[PDB]
Amino acid sequence: AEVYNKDGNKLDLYGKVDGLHYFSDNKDVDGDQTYMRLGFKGETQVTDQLTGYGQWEYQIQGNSAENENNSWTRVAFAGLKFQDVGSFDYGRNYGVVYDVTSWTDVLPEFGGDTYGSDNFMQQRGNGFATYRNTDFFGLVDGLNFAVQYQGKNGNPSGEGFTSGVTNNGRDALRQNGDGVGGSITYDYEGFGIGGAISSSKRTDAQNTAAYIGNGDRAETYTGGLKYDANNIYLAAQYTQTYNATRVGSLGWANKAQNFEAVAQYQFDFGLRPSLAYLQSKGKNLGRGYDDEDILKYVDVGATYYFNKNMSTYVDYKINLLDDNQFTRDAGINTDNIVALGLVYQF
Amino acid sequence: QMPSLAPMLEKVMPSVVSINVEGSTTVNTPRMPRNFQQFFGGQQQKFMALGSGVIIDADKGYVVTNNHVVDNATVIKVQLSDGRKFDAKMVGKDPRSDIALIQIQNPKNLTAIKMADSDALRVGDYTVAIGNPFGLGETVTSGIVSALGRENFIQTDAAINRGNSGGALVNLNGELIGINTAILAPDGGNIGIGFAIPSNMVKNLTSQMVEYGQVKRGELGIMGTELNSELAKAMKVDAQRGAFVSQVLPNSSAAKAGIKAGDVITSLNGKPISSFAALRAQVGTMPVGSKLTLGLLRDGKQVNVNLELQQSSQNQVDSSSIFNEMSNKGKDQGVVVNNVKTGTPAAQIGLKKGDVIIGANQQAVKNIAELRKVLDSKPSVLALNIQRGDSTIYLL
Amino acid sequence: LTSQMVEYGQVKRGELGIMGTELNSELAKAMKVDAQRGAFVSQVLPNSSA
Amino acid sequence: GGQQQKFMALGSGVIIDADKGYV
Repeated sequence: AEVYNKDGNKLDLYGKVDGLHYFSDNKDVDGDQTYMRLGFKGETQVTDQLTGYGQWEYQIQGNSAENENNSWTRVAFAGLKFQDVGSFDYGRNYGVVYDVTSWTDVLPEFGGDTYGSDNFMQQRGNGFATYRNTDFFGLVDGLNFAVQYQGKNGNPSGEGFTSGVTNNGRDALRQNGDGVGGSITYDYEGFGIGGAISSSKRTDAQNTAAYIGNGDRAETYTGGLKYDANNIYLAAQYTQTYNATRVGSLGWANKAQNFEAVAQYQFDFGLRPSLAYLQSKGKNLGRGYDDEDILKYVDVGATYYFNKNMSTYVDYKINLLDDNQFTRDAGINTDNIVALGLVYQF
Repeated sequence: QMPSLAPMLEKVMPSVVSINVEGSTTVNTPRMPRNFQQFFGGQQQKFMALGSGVIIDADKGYVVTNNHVVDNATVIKVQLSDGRKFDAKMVGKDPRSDIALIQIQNPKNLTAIKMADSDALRVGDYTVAIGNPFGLGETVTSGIVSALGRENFIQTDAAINRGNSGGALVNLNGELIGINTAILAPDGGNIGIGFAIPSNMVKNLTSQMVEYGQVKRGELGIMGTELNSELAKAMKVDAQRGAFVSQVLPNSSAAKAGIKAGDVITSLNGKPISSFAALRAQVGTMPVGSKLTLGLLRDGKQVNVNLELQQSSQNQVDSSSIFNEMSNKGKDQGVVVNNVKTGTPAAQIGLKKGDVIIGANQQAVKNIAELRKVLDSKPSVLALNIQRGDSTIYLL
Repeated sequence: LTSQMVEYGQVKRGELGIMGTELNSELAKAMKVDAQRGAFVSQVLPNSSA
Repeated sequence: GGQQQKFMALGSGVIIDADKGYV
């Protein structure tokens, strides 16, 4: 909702409450999953060509008792945009690989989980410096590219570490050395085609015997396709990764091949059914694991839109992973899940 | 005709040398790929350094230079201004002052600069600096004495925009008045003006390296900083106006005698201590074995104690003309060896973590100057009469 | 302690006005402290006796 | 982008010297 628009400054205050419940034989995901998100997007006109902006988004879980608080910052960044040249922003933001993979992250509840948060340059993460050029100086409609740098996020401070520390340090599964990446997308009418590449130094804390997938750098290569017209949405992405994909709590995959596909239709009366397939196939994993499925599921669901502010959905994760030693060791969910959600948003 | 500094420069240049250092260090292992839009956060790596130095003893081939140039050197080469080339070996260094001493191996027909009396310097006095700014060679630049500290770092506008802290600072008579340094440590390069150690201090620190092996500077062995640091806040310190003790160094006098992180020193021998700075500088005006009683603050704690040689200025593979980190121990009470390494070439020779060496392979080794004085005269048979407290073994 | 609050307004306890901690803290390491066996002075309190 | 590992191979061969058993 735009709550302020005066003398060239605009402020949009937005959010949602998702009354949400999971049904699953897996009791670690089963039960109340209610949550809310809040955010703001602000923009200020500096000149006719130059605009400054900032965005912040926060998630607060609504499913805990009052003696605890489970909340986090999704994004927080400030930036400058110049008409027909580009933009730059810095902060917690999305990695440029997400420019392509976001195209299949459109499912009612699940999806978008061949990668995670704080996972090199694949999704949300800290310390992104992002440069973007839209429409190639305004001379090629629909063509966009981006180049991104990520600074090191290392070991926690004040915990007796003698190397690799940063002020905002964290556990090794969520660390990263310096990284660089890029994306190109082209959209003509309904069609879209895109590609992205990322390369991040891996830290010493990540390259210990306690984690599978030791390596100097984490690399990702992504291609994507999209069709979005005539009430039909189709998209697919394929990603090859090296020492970049987490294998639950075990560490990372030496190599992984990720694939996601989605098909959706929008009825006039407000119903939007969705069908999707995701898989992540790991190779040469180490410790005798050899080749294993990290993720494999079919997602069938539907959303009903009452209007732009109220909707309800059901999403059914038909989980094709089988319960074995590998998935047990990594703590990967192999059970089906049904989600039922009712969402108010502004 | 016209005035010129060329006539005295011709009497000075033969004393200024160029220095090429080759050495290695431990760098972290690069993690790939490299993502420049991802702000993150062991192997030896060779590096090359280059700087200037000044011949200070023509007979012994003693050259003074900056410690930021020769530090970590494996190979140190020297080239005279006439073009003759020589090899050099470390004889001493002192990171505080950023001053180091070296010795040309096999000197022949050398010229030494005359050192002037730093104490007679005054601000409007004329100054001339000589150094190797960007590697391209030996550059001289002129100016005046800008600030006379009053430690007496000399400040002068005879520097160089964006260049590395050269070396010699000379007066209009061609006499050495200071060695230019770099106060932008582990960098080299200036803040905008030039900082030099005064010639009188250079003479003093330099002789110590010669006649002892290192400079007699005692450390209180605490490590810490100001009361602004994240740890002074993250730990909320009461009454803030002193030095914050972040940690007490192991096997130290501060440690031995008594003290623990947190206490904020408030005085040193009665006098107020308002900043680590004040303190770090005050403890630097006291040679080993000295006794300095200081007041701490926890609720109201205070003690008295005696400090030992610092650990910053130490020796390595230059004591035994051969090749392989000792330092001096108290007064002339032998040479105590410190933290041994991983390659263990010297540990492999029966030398632990705290092994003294009073036996000069037969004689008295009250210090590294003496010890090294023997491992240079009789390179034939060597039996190190070492005694690390109790064990009095004799290794080869 | 109770009588003091009554007959003075507060308890007569003097402070050395330093604030700090042990020699294990990140600041005792991040600042490398020699001889560790005492109280680390992280900061001296303003307008204090210390 | 060390430990011994057993493997098994299988192939054909041709007897080329009946007396010496050369294949």
